[PDB]
Amino acid sequence: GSMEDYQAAEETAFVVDEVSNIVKEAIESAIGGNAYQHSKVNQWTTNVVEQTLSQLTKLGKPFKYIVTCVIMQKNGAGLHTASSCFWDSSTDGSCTVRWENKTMYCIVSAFGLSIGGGSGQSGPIKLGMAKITQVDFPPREIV
Amino acid sequence: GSMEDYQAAEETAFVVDEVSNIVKEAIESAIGGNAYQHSKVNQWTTNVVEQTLSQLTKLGKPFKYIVTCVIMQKNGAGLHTASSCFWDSSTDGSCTVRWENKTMYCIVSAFGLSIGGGSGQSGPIKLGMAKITQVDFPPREIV
Repeated sequence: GSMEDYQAAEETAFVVDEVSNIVKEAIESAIGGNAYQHSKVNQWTTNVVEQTLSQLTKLGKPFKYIVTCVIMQKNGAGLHTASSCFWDSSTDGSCTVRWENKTMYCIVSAFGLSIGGGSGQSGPIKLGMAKITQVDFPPREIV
Repeated sequence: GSMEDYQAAEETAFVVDEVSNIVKEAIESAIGGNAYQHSKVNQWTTNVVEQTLSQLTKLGKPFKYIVTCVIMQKNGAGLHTASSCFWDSSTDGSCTVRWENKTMYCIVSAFGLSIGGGSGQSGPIKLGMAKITQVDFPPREIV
């Protein structure tokens, strides 16, 4: 088809290295330098991404974003998650943020599916392949 | 843009009601009518979707499909999962498959992001909105 009739601007396209910082500046803004807390990270990773993931979509281009987040407990309660996702850097848009606590684990992951050619990053490019991403936190082992 | 210069065929486009059956015909093919088992469902939901999700992608159109699967245990081990996905039927492509066992839980979910106009389903259309989808299987309650 005649996609060549139009184009897209690389100056309005976002980058993974930017999105990976938008989450920190938004979390630390929500914290405001308050007292050191553990279970607060659970309400922060949810409350932040709630507006932040919406905001960074606007700092980039309009496309299908998604996120998934997994709140485990080191107290004794974990499971087998299997994620048929793929890592991409120059190929496509993907990002992720990992915030561990004293006895809790709060890990959020993001996939920004973009086919419009939004590229031009400052960092080096890396050729390779991607495969299935399983994630299992075993709370114990077999005796 | 000049997208109107080309088109897409609705006769090659898949439907959610079809994909929702491709999983059963593939699972029961892998079972072959063998002895009744519990932990087998875990190897079946993984092994099937491994080739089946690849196959139904070919029975439809070439696009970015993803799946996520969450294997819990009713023995005492569950967690807080939070999925910023959305349900769609006529708007976009989404499907999901739920296989519970005696003491185990095996739930797989799928998102088939398709903007090419692949529609024309046999079932009725339903207008509405979609929101954030949390998944929490509490193994106990607070005393």
